Amino acid sequence: MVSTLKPLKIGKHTIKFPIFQGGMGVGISWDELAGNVAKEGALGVISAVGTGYYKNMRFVERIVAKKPFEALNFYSKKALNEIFANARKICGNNPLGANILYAINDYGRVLRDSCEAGANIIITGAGLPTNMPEFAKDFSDVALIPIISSAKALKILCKRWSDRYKRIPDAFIVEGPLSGGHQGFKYEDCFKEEFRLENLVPKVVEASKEWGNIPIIAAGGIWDRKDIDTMLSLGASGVQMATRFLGTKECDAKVYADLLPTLKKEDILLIKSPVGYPARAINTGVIKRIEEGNAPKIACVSNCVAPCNRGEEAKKVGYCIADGLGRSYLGNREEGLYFTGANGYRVDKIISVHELIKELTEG
Ligand SMILES: Cc1cc2nc3c(=O)[nH]c(=O)nc-3n(C[C@H](O)[C@H](O)[C@H](O)COP(=O)(O)O)c2cc1C
Ligand SMILES: Cc1cccc(NS(=O)(=O)c2nnc(NC(=O)c3cccc(OC(F)(F)F)c3)s2)c1
Ligand code: SF4
Repeated sequence: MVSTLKPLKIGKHTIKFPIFQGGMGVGISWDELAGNVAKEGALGVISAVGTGYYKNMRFVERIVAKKPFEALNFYSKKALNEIFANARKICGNNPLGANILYAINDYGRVLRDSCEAGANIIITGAGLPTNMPEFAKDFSDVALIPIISSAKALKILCKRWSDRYKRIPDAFIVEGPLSGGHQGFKYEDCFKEEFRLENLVPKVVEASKEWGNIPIIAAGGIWDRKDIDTMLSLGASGVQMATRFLGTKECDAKVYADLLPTLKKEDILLIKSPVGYPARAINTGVIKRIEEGNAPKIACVSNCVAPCNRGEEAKKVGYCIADGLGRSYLGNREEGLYFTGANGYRVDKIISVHELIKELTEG
């Protein structure tokens, strides 16, 4: 209950602790996880990706081969609405974010859906989101947060936003190469010292000074309060963490509770992705099936991401990311796709969100 961490302002919103639970798709950070995180005083973040899978396609208009048909159903507005409402049954009006990647042609629709669902913050990476305010202008109080990989991206985004909208971002998350999910770095660059988070944060904070010290949130490989304190000492205003929350009871993808306590370091690796960025995965499920010659068939139903071009890149890399992540949410160990941060092997227990926040914030 006693902490020396200080509340963090993001636009017009305040969070008690300077910690974001990072968004995780598909079906990983929905209502149970994000609601309980926000209940604790950190930023809970609802993933807006693949919401058509929620409660086994509760809210889709059309299904093909047990998949949400095309992007209107893969990014399901009614599912998103119910996820936000169920989160707020837990956390009330405590701030909540919505995470949506940029590499989708329906980006604006899903951003406005997130706002209309009640999001207080929009977080967007996997691209250079130079036009978030275009889609958010009917919702003036929703704070807007790009995820970036470099100080150069901060400068470019601030200039484009300032010139076009007379607005700059409310915060930036800088994500490093030890993160879960996709990496904002080429595979080779993921192992270079120059791209370590401890080296990125000073440069991004220095770049931020020119635009009035927009708060910088450090993400990727942050495990405990020692790492939080390091990142704050380097000029970050807060941290975003996901792998620790991936190992909590309240995670909405229940498979992880059984998978992480077994997970060995040598079974974490970077793979190719139809999104076009390296993804950090667990060497299990669909990955193993591909190597056996038992790969699930690929035929684009959900049309989840623009770089894939309706199956072109999925066929080249060997797997559909929408199908695999949906299968994981629905419980499929044999054919699911599973992501993790580099630190995933350090999960031994599955603990509650409350005990995790206590660990991270006490003192
Ligand atoms: C399983 C998993 C799924 C993720 N999915 C997303 C996602 O859909 N969108 C996003 O912006 N980041 C995603 N991430 C990145 C996290 O939000 C976060 O920035 C990163 O994992 C933080 O590093 P840490 O896991 O070491 O704390 C994902 C991470 C994990 C582990
Ligand atoms: C600028 C830049 C570039 C690359 C990475 C970062 N860093 S980042 O924005 O924090 C991210 N890290 N991992 C991410 N993963 C996803 O977006 C993702 C995960 C699952 C499903 C999904 O949707 C589907 F199925 F593909 F349609 C999308 S995004 C920042
Ligand atoms: S085939 Fe490509 S675009 Fe279609 S759902 Fe799969 S990964 Fe997404």
